[PDB]
Amino acid sequence: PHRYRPGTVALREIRKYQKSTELLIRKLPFQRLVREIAQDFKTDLRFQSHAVLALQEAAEAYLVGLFEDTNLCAIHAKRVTIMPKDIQLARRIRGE
Amino acid sequence: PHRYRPGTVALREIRKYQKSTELLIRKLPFQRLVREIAQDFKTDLRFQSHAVLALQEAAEAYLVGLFEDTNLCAIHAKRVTIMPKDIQLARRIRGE
Amino acid sequence: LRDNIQGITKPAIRRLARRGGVKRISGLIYEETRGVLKIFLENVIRDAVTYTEHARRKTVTAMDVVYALKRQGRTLYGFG
Amino acid sequence: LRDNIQGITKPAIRRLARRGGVKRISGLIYEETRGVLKIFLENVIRDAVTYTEHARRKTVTAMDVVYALKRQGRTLYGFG
Amino acid sequence: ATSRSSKAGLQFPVGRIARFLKAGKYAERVGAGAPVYLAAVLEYLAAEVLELAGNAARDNKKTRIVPRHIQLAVRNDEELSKLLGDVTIANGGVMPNIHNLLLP
Amino acid sequence: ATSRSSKAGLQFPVGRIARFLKAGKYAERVGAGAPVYLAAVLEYLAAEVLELAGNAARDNKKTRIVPRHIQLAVRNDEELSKLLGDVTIANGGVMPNIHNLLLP
Amino acid sequence: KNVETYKIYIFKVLKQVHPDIGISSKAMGIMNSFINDIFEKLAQESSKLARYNKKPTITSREIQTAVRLVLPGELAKHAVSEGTKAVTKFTSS
Amino acid sequence: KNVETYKIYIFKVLKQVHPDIGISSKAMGIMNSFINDIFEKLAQESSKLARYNKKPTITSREIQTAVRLVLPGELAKHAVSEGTKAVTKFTSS
DNA sequence: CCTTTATTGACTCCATAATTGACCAATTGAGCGGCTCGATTCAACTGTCAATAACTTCAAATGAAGCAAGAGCCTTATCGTATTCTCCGCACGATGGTGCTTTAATCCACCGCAACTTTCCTCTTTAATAAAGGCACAAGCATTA
DNA sequence: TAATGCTTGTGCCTTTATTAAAGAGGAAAGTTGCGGTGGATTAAAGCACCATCGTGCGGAGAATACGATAAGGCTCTTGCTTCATTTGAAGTTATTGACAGTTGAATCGAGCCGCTCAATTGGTCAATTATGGAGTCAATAAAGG
Repeated sequence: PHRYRPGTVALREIRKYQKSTELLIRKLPFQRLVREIAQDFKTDLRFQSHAVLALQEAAEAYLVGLFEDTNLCAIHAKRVTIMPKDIQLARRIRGE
Repeated sequence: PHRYRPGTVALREIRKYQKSTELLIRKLPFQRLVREIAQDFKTDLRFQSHAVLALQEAAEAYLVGLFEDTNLCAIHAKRVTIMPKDIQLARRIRGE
Repeated sequence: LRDNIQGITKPAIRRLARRGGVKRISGLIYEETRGVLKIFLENVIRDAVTYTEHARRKTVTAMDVVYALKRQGRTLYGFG
Repeated sequence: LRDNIQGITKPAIRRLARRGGVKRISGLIYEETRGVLKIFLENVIRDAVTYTEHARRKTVTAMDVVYALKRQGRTLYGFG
Repeated sequence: ATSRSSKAGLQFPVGRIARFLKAGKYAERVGAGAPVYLAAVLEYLAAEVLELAGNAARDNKKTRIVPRHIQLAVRNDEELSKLLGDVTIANGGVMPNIHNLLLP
Repeated sequence: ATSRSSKAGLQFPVGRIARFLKAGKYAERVGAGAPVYLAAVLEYLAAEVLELAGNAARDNKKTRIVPRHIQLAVRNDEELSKLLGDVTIANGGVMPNIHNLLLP
Repeated sequence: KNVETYKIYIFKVLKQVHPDIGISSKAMGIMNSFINDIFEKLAQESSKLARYNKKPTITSREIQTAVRLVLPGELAKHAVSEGTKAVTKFTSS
Repeated sequence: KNVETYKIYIFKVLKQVHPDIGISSKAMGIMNSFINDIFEKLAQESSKLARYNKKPTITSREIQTAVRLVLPGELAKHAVSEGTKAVTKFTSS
């Protein structure tokens, strides 16, 4: 059949995803995760839907920024693949 | 005569300068630099001495933190020598 | 509600990385990202729950989340 | 008062780096550090000059510098 | 019966801004010219942001302004990005920016 | 003539803290228990910081507390460093920390 | 309960800026939040300025200095120019 | 003019903590400025909390919530415990 | 450079919901007046910032080796990637229960105002002792053998 | 391993200056009375969250071949460290002058409080048109030859 060389489809996905503004994490798993996380603070908590949506948007924006910093760190080391040490370095420099 | 191998005296200086708490930039050149920099905003400015001392302490602390981040970046790249690209990367990640 | 952090699947992390301009992704990036996201969510949800508790309420609204995000210098527009 | 940024000599930058834990230093680090320091000083001195201008004064005090530093999230103790 | 916004040549509710300043208890007393100055500054900032957003929408061949365009306008400008460095815009997305080394 | 600090079992000036709260115009009315709570919290924080600084001074074989010891105590503790992440201590120096790679 | 926003005035400013360009409701929400945030920033800065000098009144000088402290560079300069023009026009009437 | 500070109270607290350890004047300056900063942070947070719910009075609840929002973790828990103890001791006396 | 194949902007046609306009309530901005206070100006005084000058002298500048670390190139392997097949749980539409959020009225309780008394902290002054400086000495670390 | 340079920490004498200690008063804290405005309580209703249920697909999960990138190692050369010499500018001392920051009073300008009234604005309803979705074409771009 027909096969693309590695990295071409990744470049196409990079081009496509930055054009759109929709959310990337599935809504129900994130809602379940947020509910479980909040259960550690007070039991019997009800979440207004807009609160969950705001949390999802903030988390996605934070992760996108963190991945931009991770890409910068990985490029600095003459690599194209991001690694956990890049995330750790970016978070450490950011002050987290 | 007697010569030290490179890097031993540097390690001794690192050990010595992290123990003490005095200022490392000469006071008069920093005062002149601050006066020249302030001359661009409002002329005929007079500086109280404590203001200059506070500025010097803040600048030295900022530079020490920046050099710590630069050293982290340089170590991340399998190097021991800090380079201008390390400073640029650290400042970019910090948000400056 | 146990082990729901696994609900952030690999395609979601890959899409988030692609949005950030990443070309190649390693293997342990998924676990690292899940840990980082859990820490961030824990902090923000703790602040939101405190803001809710101060009002003697039982339902977390969007305003509490907005205030909690603003407390960390992450102001969000569109949910006022 | 011209070309006084050169008053930050090489030994001063080397001592600042050694205090920060740097083992070896390149050649252009001095120029890069001087530029960074000039930017930081420009920002802080601009804020301090605005603060002292508001109070209808002409002498910059330590309180103005402390407030300018605090406005950047760089709070300083010992000059209150 | 001339509104203060019309008196000062503005479109922003000078009276409402004065009431906001007084109700917020920001100070014991509030001057007569402070709300006018605040209204002028707010109107100028809104006009600048709307100008940039409308230009970004026009380059996109769209006749309406959407949060994507506002995000593009904010992140394309220097001083606005300085003012809105930590701001996250809902449904804004990101600026397309691929590193040079990643390209083939 | 019993001072409120003695009434609440504290060492900090409850009356002075109430006067500060009233003078700062943080709100039009201030409760009777708010200054007591604030004084207790401030006294606890001061006691904790002084405890850590005194321990750091004792490990240095010194009989007095100096800004170097305060900086060491702040940096060696996790929660205080989190509360004082951006704080610059005058004449505080740095916490000694050399990277493992730089060692011979 | 009635809610208070800057939607009408933002629409008027937009029609002054772009005669033939519309706007969406989400854009109104974002613009209103942005204007509110700027208002709070300037108000707290002016309150701090008044507290520092023990002046119980916040005049146009406090607002101008808060603008200079908050807004960066040419944005601050243009904002100060517009505010001074508006205050002068108000006082001359 | 008279300049009020927390020097005497900090000295009393230190003598309670370390009976045989002295302190320096610079340490007094640093501690006094630190206490002033913490007081300011807690007061502004409490004022914001009161403004959010339209309650014109600051009570112990507002201070407790400000402490929980500002101080981290076990530090916040211990501070809340001490504050509650002090408030109950004051009210029961 | 070329051909073939996969991908996406452009284009049109149809549905739609989302923005635009009118009404009418209803909340609040402009007006007018009195009044207490604050911020403006004037004036002396005093605090200290800037400027000069000389002296020392130690840290910065410069240069001559010294040498080892960054970088380029080659080789290997192993590991993220694209593609195909399978299945699974998510987003959506409907429905019903209920609790908990919000609003309205009441009663009570508690905190700001104000004068008074008293009381505890804060400059000014006096003293003294512990850390910095100096001098002498031990002692582990580095270096080439 | 080992002698030797050698820089650092140890230990004692001095001294000074930085901290320990006392009084006047004066500025502020505790008391008491008051009362009305805000907070806790109660009652209701309505709306938004929760949970069940069907479904039917598009997105997630797993296997497979693989080829491209990360990593290790060798070379080399050049950049950066270390040490000896010299000087040029910083730190300190002592002096002086004059501008600028504070403090105190008068007072005239100005913003708050109270009530009125009138008018701009906001929730609700009716509407239509740019925008979203479907389907197709042409342009764009990538991979083996």
